[PDB]
Amino acid sequence: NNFEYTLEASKSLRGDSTMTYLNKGQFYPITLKEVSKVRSVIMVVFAEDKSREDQLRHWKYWHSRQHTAKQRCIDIADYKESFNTISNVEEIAYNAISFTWDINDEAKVFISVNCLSTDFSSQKGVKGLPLNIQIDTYNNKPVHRAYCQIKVFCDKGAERKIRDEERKQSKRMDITVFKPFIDLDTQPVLFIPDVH
Amino acid sequence: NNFEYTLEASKSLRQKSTMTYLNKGQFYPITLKEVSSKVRSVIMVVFAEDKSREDQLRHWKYWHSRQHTAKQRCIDIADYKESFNTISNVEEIAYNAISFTWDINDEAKVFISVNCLSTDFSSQKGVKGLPLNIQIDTYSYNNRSNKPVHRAYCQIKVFCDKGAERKIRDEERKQSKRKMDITVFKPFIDLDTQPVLFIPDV
DNA sequence: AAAACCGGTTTT
DNA sequence: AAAACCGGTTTT
Repeated sequence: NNFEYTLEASKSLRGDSTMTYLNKGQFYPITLKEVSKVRSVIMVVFAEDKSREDQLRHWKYWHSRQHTAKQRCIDIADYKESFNTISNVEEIAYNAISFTWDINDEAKVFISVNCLSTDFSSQKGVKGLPLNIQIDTYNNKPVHRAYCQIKVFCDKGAERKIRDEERKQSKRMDITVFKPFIDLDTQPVLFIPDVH
Repeated sequence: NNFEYTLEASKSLRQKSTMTYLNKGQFYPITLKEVSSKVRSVIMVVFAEDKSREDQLRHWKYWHSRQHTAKQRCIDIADYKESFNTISNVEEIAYNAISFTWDINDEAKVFISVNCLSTDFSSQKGVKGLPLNIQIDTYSYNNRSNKPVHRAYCQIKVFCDKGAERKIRDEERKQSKRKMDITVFKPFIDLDTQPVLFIPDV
């Protein structure tokens, strides 16, 4: 039971960990593949600290400053070409989306992150928290687990960050493969859980 | 009856609308003198672009709400002995207003710090800061009429840390390639209008 | 102390 | 769509 998840967006160059830059509200194509209908859950969580006290503290802070209470941390596009490969789509939480797909057919979804990396601090001129796109694939534990470290920028910030990086070194590659996670028996924190 | 107020700090050196840059919490020397009798002057900090009392209080209340200390004042005067020599009856009538009495025949010097940033009025990130005004109303004892015989202001912007000096460098290096340190207060004709006061006291 | 970093914003 | 502007922050 081995899997390979793929995110297609602008990727950084060279940093020793995986890094991917995304735009707030912009949809990105995620690929699901294994080497029997299985259920996978795509989530957005923090990377540096996985303590439930601190993560929810951030989420609660972010949600309070949001203009819409209905606004979700993560969204999936209601595109028919996505709904062809998957179904039984359920939003179990504001930062979690669950759906069922088949192994024999490669699954494609479109995901957008609606929170900025800087929306967790009131400070001005600061870097901002790194985020993780975690996909759990579930027979009450996942057989496979992977994550993808990202940073979300306002407007078209993701493309600008690439330019600045390219001019740093001054003085295929658009594909990001999810990094597998060994720990399976730990539960990820969920912000405002639904569908009990 | 003519007056002259003086602020010694970093001067804009730009459009030639004089503008002066200050650091939050840093004291600056203000000079008060009359040219060709104890008089009372009030030094205040108010907004420049919009003077509606509803909006000014809206800004101040926003700033005050984000402050770590409720006792924190918009404007402060240094308890310096060389300052208390030229003035007296120092009273802080408001969080953004300080009143004191001085004599004409002796030049008055005080030390003032602004404890609010120009960007502390918006939650937004990466935007310009609001312009502020240092307004000095001078109420005469025999003239009374609850109105200043003279009025002047000084348009300023307050920067974090040593930001005021940095803004000068960027400005100095800009006009270098392409395109006195003393700032004199600009007099104001309208005297019978009342300045906005945040949390009035006394 | 001056200069570079950071990213939302604004300009072009 | 690619760079400049802005100012708090960090680095040197």
